[PDB]
Amino acid sequence: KNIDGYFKIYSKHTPINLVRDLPQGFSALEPLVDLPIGINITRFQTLLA
Amino acid sequence: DIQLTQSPSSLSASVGDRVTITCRASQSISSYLNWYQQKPGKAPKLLIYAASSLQSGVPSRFSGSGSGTDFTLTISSLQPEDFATYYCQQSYSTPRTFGQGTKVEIK
Amino acid sequence: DIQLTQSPSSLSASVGDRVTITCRASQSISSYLNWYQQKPGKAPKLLIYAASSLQSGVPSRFSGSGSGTDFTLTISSLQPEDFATYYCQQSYSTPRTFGQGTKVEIK
Amino acid sequence: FNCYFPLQSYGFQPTNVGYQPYRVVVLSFELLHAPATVCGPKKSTNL
Amino acid sequence: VQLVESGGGVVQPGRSLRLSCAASGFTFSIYGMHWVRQAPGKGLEWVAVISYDGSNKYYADSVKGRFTISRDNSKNTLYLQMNSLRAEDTAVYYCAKEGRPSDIVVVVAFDYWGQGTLVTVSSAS
Amino acid sequence: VQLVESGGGVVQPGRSLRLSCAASGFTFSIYGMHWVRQAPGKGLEWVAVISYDGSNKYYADSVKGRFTISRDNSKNTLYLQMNSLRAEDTAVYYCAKEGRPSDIVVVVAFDYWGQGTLVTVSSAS
Ligand SMILES: *[C@@H]1O[C@H](CO)[C@@H](O[C@@H]2O[C@H](CO)[C@@H](O)[C@H](O)[C@H]2NC(C)=O)[C@H](O)[C@H]1NC(C)=O
Repeated sequence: KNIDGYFKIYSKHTPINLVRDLPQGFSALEPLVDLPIGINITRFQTLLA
Repeated sequence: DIQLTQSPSSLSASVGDRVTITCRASQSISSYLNWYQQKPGKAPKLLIYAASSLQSGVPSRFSGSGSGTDFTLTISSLQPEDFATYYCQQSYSTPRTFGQGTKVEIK
Repeated sequence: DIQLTQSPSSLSASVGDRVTITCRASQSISSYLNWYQQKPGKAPKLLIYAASSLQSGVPSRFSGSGSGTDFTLTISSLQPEDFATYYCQQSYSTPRTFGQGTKVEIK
Repeated sequence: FNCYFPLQSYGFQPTNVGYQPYRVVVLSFELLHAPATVCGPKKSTNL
Repeated sequence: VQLVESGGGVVQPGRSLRLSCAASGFTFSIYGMHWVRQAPGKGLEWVAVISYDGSNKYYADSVKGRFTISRDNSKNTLYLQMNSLRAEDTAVYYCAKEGRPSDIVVVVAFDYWGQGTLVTVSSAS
Repeated sequence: VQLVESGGGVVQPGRSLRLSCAASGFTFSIYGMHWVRQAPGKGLEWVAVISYDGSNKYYADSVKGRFTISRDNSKNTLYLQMNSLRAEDTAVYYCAKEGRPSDIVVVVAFDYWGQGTLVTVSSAS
């Protein structure tokens, strides 16, 4: 999420066994970093190997 | 003592030329030169103070610049009445001293 | 190809004598001859460039003059180290060319 | 007067003081709607 | 603002003389005052400075011990007591006022000069 | 600034030879570079010039077509390729640099030369 021009990343890694869809579980995500991009972001691309 | 050395000691140039007179201090005084114009037989006239501020009534062609140890007096375009002896002078600490003098003559 | 001719091709003179070497260009270059001094077995040394201005390290006895097509190399007071072959050289246009050389000899 | 290669060279030699080579660093300071990543430190006071 | 100098003349070597600089056109009692001398055909040489109240007095290297600067804020007059005169002290002496042109007051500067008076140290008649 | 030459010697008429001029002590890549020859006992004859970047190339009339100047700005070396050598091409060849006084940048003068290398075109053993 981008707040006040400050680009914020919240992350959480969990092992799962249901490969089909998202599990019915609760996970709490904690902050990684804050960064100053500050633009009219309208798109984002995932990058896959 | 803070020693101020002017260079050149003298120079010849013609009206309309751009001249540059340098005064270098033995130690950094960091804004404290004062530039004067002296004519033979009369007391000097102040030109530039704090090495970069033009004193009232002096033409805008006169300009000084620099801080620390390297300083310059510049006259953009010479006129006949500007041919004279110019002294730098420090005020950073006592005793106050002068440069040895720079004479501007006609070429 | 602009041709440079030096006159005389050689001359005999004594120490202290006033020595004159002339270089004539086929067409006007008007300030662009360069004068060189060469001792046998060693590379030439630039003496005058732009046909009237002295190289740093060259004694003041060496003087250049002339403009257009008529140029002069002059040594005010001939010295023992001035006995050598002297070349004029033009840089106005390409290709660059040399005069034939004037040999200053001992009378 | 045609061309004049602009990159002429200063000749630096002790014989040259108005022409004395001096090494200069220029600082330009600017801030644009971002955290000031440049800061001034403050020392620890004993708690 | 006017600075009238006087006290010059011929003095034999080794005697004494007092120079005067009468101040007018400004509040004298708030400014430092300087003496500046110019040997005949030579450059300017700072001589002596006195604080506004006369409690602080500094002198140049060549005149320590011999020269005494003094002040009279009532008459607005500046004095320079010169003693043990010698041949090298021959110079046109100026009184001068501190002054500062604008707000860069952290410059403390130099300004308007008196007309200068000639002092000749000589045994000639 | 050093200009050390090599590659001279005796060659039978009509064959080819390569002169090399290693430069040091200055920025090689931005200067024009010259060749000048002097046959035994005669005057100085200009040979060839190459631009700083190797694009502009001019030669004397007597060497047009046969002589090729070249440049390697990586090793800071000047070359002159000699082809169809003849008797009149026997000479001592100098490599040299343009050079100027700077203030006067309206001359494009001459300056430091190589020491020179001898090229003798003769079929004698
Ligand atoms: C951010 O960029 C978008 C376009 O990618 C801007 O959306 C346009 O807004 C104008 C109004 O000023 C509309 O006329 C356009 O039709 C919009 N574009 C599209 C594709 O609909 C948006 O205004 C920008 N944000 C800001 C604050 O200027």
